[PDB]
Amino acid sequence: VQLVESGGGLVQPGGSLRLSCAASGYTFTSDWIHWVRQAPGKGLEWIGEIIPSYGRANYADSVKGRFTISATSKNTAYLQMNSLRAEDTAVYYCARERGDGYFDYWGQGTLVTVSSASTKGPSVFPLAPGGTAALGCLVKDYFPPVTVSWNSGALTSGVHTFPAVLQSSGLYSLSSVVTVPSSSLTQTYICNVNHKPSNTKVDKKVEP
Amino acid sequence: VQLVESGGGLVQPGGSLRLSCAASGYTFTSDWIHWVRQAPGKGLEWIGEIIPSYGRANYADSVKGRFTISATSKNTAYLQMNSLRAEDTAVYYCARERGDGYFDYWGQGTLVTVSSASTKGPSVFPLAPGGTAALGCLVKDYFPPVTVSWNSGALTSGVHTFPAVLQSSGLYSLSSVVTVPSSSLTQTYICNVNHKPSNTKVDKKVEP
Amino acid sequence: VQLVESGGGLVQPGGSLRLSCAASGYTFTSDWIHWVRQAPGKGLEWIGEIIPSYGRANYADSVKGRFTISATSKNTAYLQMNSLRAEDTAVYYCARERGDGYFDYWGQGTLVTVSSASTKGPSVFPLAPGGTAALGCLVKDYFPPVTVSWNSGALTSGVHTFPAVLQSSGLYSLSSVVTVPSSSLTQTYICNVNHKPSNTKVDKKVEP
Amino acid sequence: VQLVESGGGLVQPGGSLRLSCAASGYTFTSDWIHWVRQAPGKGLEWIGEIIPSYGRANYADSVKGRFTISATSKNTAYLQMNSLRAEDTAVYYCARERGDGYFDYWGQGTLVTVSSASTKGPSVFPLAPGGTAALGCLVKDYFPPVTVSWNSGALTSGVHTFPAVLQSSGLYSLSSVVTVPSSSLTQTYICNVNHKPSNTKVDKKVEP
Amino acid sequence: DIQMTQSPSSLSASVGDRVTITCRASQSIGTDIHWYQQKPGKAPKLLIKYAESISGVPSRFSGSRSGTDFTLTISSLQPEDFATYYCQQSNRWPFTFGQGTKVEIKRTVAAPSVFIFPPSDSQLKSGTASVVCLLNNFYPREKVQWKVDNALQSGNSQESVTEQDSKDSTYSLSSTLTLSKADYEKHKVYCEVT
Amino acid sequence: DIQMTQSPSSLSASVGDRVTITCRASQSIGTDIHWYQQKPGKAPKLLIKYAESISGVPSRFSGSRSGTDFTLTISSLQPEDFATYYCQQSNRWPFTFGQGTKVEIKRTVAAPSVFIFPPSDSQLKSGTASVVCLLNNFYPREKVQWKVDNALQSGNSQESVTEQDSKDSTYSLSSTLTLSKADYEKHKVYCEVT
Amino acid sequence: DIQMTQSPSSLSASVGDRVTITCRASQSIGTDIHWYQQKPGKAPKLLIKYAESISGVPSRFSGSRSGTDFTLTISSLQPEDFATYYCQQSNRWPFTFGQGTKVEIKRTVAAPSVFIFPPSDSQLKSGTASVVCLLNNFYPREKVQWKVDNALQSGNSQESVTEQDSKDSTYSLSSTLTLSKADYEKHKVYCEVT
Amino acid sequence: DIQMTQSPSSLSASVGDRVTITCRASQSIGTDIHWYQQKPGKAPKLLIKYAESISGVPSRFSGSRSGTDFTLTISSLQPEDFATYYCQQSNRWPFTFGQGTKVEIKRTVAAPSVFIFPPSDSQLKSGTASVVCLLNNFYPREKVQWKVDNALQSGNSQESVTEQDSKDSTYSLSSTLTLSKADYEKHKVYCEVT
Amino acid sequence: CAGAATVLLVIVLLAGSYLAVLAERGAPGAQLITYPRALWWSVVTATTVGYGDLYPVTLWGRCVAVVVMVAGITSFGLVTAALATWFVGQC
Amino acid sequence: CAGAATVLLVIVLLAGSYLAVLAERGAPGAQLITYPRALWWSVVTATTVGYGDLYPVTLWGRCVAVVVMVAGITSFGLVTAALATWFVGQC
Amino acid sequence: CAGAATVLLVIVLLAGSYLAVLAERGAPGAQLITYPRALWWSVVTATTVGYGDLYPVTLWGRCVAVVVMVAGITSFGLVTAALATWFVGQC
Amino acid sequence: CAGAATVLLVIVLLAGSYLAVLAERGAPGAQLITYPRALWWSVVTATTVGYGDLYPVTLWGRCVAVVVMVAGITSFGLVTAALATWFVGQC
Ligand SMILES: [K+]
Ligand SMILES: [K+]
Repeated sequence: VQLVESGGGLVQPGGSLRLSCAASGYTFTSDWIHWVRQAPGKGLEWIGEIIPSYGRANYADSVKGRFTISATSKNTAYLQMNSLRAEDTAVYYCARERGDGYFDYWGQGTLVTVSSASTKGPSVFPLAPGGTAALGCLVKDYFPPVTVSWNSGALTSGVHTFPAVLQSSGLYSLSSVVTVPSSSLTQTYICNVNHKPSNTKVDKKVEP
Repeated sequence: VQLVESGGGLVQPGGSLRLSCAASGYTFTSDWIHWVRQAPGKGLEWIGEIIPSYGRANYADSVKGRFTISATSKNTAYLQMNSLRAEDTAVYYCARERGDGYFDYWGQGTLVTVSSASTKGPSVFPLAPGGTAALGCLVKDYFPPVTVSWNSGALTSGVHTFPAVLQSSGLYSLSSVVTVPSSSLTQTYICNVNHKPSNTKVDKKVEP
Repeated sequence: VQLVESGGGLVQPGGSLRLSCAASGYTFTSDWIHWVRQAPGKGLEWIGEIIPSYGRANYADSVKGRFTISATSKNTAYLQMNSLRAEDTAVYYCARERGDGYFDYWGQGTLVTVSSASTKGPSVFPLAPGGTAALGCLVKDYFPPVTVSWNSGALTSGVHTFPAVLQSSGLYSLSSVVTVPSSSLTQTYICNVNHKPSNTKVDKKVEP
Repeated sequence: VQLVESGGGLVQPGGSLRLSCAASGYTFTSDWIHWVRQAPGKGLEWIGEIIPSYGRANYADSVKGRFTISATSKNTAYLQMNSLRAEDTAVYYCARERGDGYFDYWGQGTLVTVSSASTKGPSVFPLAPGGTAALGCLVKDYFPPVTVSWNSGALTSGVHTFPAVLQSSGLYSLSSVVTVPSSSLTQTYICNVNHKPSNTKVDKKVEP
Repeated sequence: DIQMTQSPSSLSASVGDRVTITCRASQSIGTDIHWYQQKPGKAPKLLIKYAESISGVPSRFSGSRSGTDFTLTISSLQPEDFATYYCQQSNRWPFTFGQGTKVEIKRTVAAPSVFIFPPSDSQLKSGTASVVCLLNNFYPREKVQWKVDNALQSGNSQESVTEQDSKDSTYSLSSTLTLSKADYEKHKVYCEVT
Repeated sequence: DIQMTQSPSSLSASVGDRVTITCRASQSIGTDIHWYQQKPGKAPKLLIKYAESISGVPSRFSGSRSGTDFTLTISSLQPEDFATYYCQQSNRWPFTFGQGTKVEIKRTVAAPSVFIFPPSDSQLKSGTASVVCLLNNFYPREKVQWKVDNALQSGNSQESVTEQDSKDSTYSLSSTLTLSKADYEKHKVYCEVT
Repeated sequence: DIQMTQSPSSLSASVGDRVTITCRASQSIGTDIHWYQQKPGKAPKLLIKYAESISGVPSRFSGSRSGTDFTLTISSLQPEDFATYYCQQSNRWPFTFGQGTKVEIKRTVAAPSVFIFPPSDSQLKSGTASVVCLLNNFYPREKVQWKVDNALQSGNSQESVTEQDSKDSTYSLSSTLTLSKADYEKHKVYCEVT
Repeated sequence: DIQMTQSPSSLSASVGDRVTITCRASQSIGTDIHWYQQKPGKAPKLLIKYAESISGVPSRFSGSRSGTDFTLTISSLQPEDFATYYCQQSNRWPFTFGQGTKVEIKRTVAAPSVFIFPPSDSQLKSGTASVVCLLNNFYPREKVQWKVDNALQSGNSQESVTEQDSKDSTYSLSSTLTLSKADYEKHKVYCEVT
Repeated sequence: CAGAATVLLVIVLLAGSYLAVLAERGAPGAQLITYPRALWWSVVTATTVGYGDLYPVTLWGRCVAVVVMVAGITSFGLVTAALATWFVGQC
Repeated sequence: CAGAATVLLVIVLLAGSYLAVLAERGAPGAQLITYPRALWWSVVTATTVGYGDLYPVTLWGRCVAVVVMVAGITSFGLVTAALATWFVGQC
Repeated sequence: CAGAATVLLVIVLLAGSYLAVLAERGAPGAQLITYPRALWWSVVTATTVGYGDLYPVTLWGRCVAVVVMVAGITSFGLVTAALATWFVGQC
Repeated sequence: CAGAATVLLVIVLLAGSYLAVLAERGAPGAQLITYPRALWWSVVTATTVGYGDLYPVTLWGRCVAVVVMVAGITSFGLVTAALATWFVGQC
């Protein structure tokens, strides 16, 4: 019984966006889906609830009548998002609550970013290299929420994919990293950089 | 469904006055009329309520058993005003409230002034005068709540009928004003100064 | 319907005394008599209540189980007074309360004084004397609550029977006074000094 | 109707111990036994209750699910004591409470001591000695709750069996004392030092 | 317990003026507070119940407001109204009173009628010499010294003052000077007031 | 009694901005508070009931929150919204209002149209000489002095200011200078504004 | 949780005097507080229930007042009443106790019977030399020093004091002086009290 | 509205120690508070309901106390327990969360594995010269400077730090130094950490 | 017969609600001073529920109350039998 | 018969009200200590309304209460049938 | 017949409880916003107990309430006679 | 028959009172944790008075409650008819 959350990436101030929470589990008649938000480095904030059954949707003063929550055919509830402010820049988890008053399950949650600034695509520049040796890749000048796996997800160990730093220029330059025993260079090392918001797939190779 | 309020102007400290709120609208069995006051530059103050039906009238400590509220034939309620202090100097709006606990409609409200000083009549002295030109009239040494329209109410634009200033002498000298394009002097400009409290009608002409 | 209160004057610390409240009026089945106290220059203090009917008597923490309140034959209630402290020096009014929770009628109230010091009898010394002339009498070195009338209660006007001053010696020396037009000396002027607590009747004459 | 409390002496931090409260009296169906604690020089602390009837046992946050309270055959309740901290060093009184919410009877209470330090046995060294003369005994270098009677409990007068002092070395050195008229040395004077926690019985004689 | 807190302890309000007397209950007590006038020496007399007027109580007398603030109010303070005024809870057992508020009446500055009195021969034999000095129907409260043969007497000066008249709202005083008859025999020439 | 405490008394918020107005009830009052716009000189007009919108009240207007904090909010402040805004309890008898919150509209710095006016001959005969000086449709509120023959006039200067326009959110002023006709006859050359 | 706050921690009240002990509950708890005497080393003993006396509890013992202020009161403090006194809620789960109030009895200044004791030969063989010094049935609590051959001993001085007698309300003390037998062999001449 | 106030924001408690986390509700909320672990980047996960444990939640995890003080407690802090911990009311509409409490795990002082990285030729063509410098699996959080040809580089130094390992509770860092390729071409000799 | 019971009751509810707000305004701190809330009051009485959110503080108020109980209980006792029979006679 | 029910009840109300104020004075913080307010109490019980503004804190008080319920409910159950019949037999 | 009464009632309780939490969420400070607590509410009404810990603040809420009383009282009045007969017919 | 009703009831009261204090101790801030006060609770329920001074906060508590209502109401409904007949048959 898990919760699957579509939509949401970048919008213009005052613009729109619709988020999605598909059921995928033994789901009772009389469950509220809720919408909780987390700003960057900030708490949780309850925003809205709805019973898909009678389709009645309650909202925070914060969100007042800016947002709408929609309901049963696709067993999905939705987060219509009008009149967006810079503040609403945040991750948005849905969550089931069985009328008992706590959140048993929780959607993966998406990122909605809110800026007048435009999308970009990452540069992606290899960092190649005894003992254990380290190899990485820059993932440079992005905007807005960047993915990085090594060998299409296979290698995961000693791997330090850092946080997004805000480039002085105004662009999410990251730096992915990996620790490996020296004996391996012999081994394939290719760092797969994904984006919803710029339709990217970049995969870079690491010889010394 | 609007509320029409008669009576009230100037009284002696300790003197009397009776205010009037005539129905003039689809008016239910079971409505309270209320009495709210506003001092000069001051808030609203609830004072009294009455159900004309059973004719039971409730009053503020402020007003205690100084005032009486009277009730159905003329669909009117009244504000009997004994033992008047300087404080009761104020405007007095009636208001309907349907037992729900807020004031849907509101009488125009009158001014009750409370001073040992005597009534006066205004001097009224023309101010005559390119582009747009300005012409006005002083309305001098009054006491107590003065009216001013231009051309028996016809002209209303660019018109700055000021607040009543308290003359150092002790008398409401005003100054009415009007902006007009210069081409008009050709046009009738006559500032009609009314008083309940001194039975005045003064109308002054404005050649340069 | 008035309340008549017997007993009480001077007691030794730790000693006893019984106070008395006789009905004398249309007195219902279901009335509480109460006992209120006033120290010298001090507030009222509720102490005890009783319904003579079921004879159940409630008391203050102040008074705890030091005192007892007794009840119907003589339509009287009583204030048994054990374990007396200096503090209980005070006047003691009874009062009717009809179960409504306020004191409609009130006994004249007596003085209970509490000291290890012994009773005394007053000296009583005339003060004799144009316009209106003043004549008085000292009422000297008493202990403990002294009475003074002029001409067995007949004259009462311009008459200033002062408060009891505590003599440096330890004794209630008073000074009674009277104002009279000079023409009267012709007139009888004799100041009648009564005591419960020393069985006195002293009456002193005032020639110049 | 009195309460008899077995078990408890010294345990290792994190170790176990089981305390015992045998009924010995007219004991109703529906009584809670409780467990109260007293640290050294510290208040009482409610810890747990149980109705032996339905055998349901409630516990303090302090004690959370560290301890268990067990219940009817032997008319006894028990205090299972897991996960012991230094803090739980204290005396442990049981007590009956008849559902009324106060403790009518109270077990003698035992001492549970909690240290990584090991048990010891006391040295016990006579203090021998006109008027009344004093004679005593040191009861030296103990660990942990030491008993001392004179003449197998017979003599009890002028007898000052002191508190346990914590020896700088880390050991409960006491000093028992007795006052006696000089004429008696003639008389048997033998100070009987008991320990549960070191199986001792030492009895020392006092000639001068 | 329930703590009625009257306000203010003392008032010196001029006659015919608006006098008001506050009494804050520690908790909400309903309307279960009752007012009481108690004239000097006399019994409490009940002015208001459930802040509802009593038969015979004057019209100047009214008592309103809720929450915890009860307010007895004298519409036009009168000379007969120099009293102390009490406050009484009913809501919770037991009944409690407020501290109490004394009213004093303000009036036009008067002066004293003064009447110095030599000691009773009968009292002079006694061995002590009690000299009195009357001061009549003055306003305000406040200075009477003594000098025998014009040197200043701080010995055995004992001022008393009266309860303000229930019509005049005036003040009388009796300064006593007590003396050894044999110190009163040494010099007799005599209370210069201020 | 129940004490509605609005916040803040004054606002100088620029047009189209987010304006918000707070009202703390002394105790929980339910949802029994109602909002009211009252334009200068005009009657209170009801904006919100049970912080529930009224027919004809604009959409900018909303009122929510509970506990003791009620919050009327202007989504996009408008020129027609220079008013004072009131707060009204219903929960307990009697009804009470909040202090009140004045909104003033902020706009681009203007200047005055100025129109000095000599005294009516009809008024000059009267014996006094009332000189007016108009200042039109300015922003902000704030300096007009007088000098007859260029010496500085602090005498009988009487500034009045108007209620901000319900479209311009602009300010007009009328400084009067009153004179003895015989002091006005001594010298006549004439209001240099700042 | 429910927080019984007794007052005061310590009392030094003279015998036969009026002793009183206060206990403020954090919230109203009804009359659901119970008092308890606990003599040094012994079990709590219940004095009052629902501030209602227990069979065998003396008449000196009473407990009243409400709101949040419960007050156990000793009408005439007795020698057998040196104890610590506890306070116990019932109203809310779970039960809580008050901090506790120790009473100490005040009496006439006494002096000590003093009884210096040389170390047990059996103990001297042991290697250490424990010198005791008894001080008997004194009042108040408070100075016993040591000097071997009249130089001042700050080493291995270990004072203990007793629980006040339940008749005398008196105080005994045992100062120990522990020594290396070989430092006790160097000099032996001997506790001058103050 | 209902104001859950967690305590403390941050904890640096050593592993296996007793960790405790407080949450004061503004009013009594019943037992209607629920606890939540939220690991960096991941969704809240529910640890406690009605301070009642959830299936799969470890035994270290317990949550008790009432009044207004709710207390989630880690019996033996674990490496997998570096998270932020949230608090959730249910009692009144709407639901509110507490501020949140971050736990950080304390461990034995480590050192960094360091791995300086010259800029991608592909990136050098770009026109800018991004020099990275890796620092691996250290404790604590806290100094990496740069010097090209041994003069001190304050330009375009951009430190990032990671989320502590969920086994090591260790810290990795990536200081970047961004350069104009033509300033990177002027001199290339190279991150001396401290 | 049953529509009579319902109605009478509905009258009693509207009667009390009217009279109570009438009976209760004037008293500082009165809660029961709007028909809308005086109605919820008036129901919750007739049913003998007695939640306590609302009630009269005034005498005249409680006099109203008594009537409201006395006529409202009986008249609600009518509609309560009424629907007790309509379940009985059927099944 | 019905005047008997009414009366008995009115007795029960006046009985309880008397006894409760009697039963309740003495206890610090007792609310139920004036017949007037003891009467509103005594009604609101017999009707099984249970608003809660008032009630006894003392034992003896609640003993009074029990009687007041036990005799007051029954005796109010009499006047409640009484006016249930007088609506029935007529319409 | 009686299992009908019980059931109907149990339906009414579950119906109200559902509707009330539905009817009550959205309102700041609403207490009656979880079925679990909406259930205790729903019982304590039908029985005409009226403890007062819980209740609706919203209109729609109290409308729910009324139904819950009106159908819940009657339907509880059924199971209350039901077990009154089963004690009677036996002894 | 009627002594049966009384008894059964008295059993129900003592049963609930026992079970409720049992059901309620353990819960911080539980009020209903002494049989004495659990008894006043247990009466005030069976009568459907519902003052509200006392009540259960725990689930198991309210389960107890329900039974106490369900058996206590009926069994009190027995003694309430019982004394309703004994007034009727006589007068
Ligand atoms: K209730
Ligand atoms: K009920």
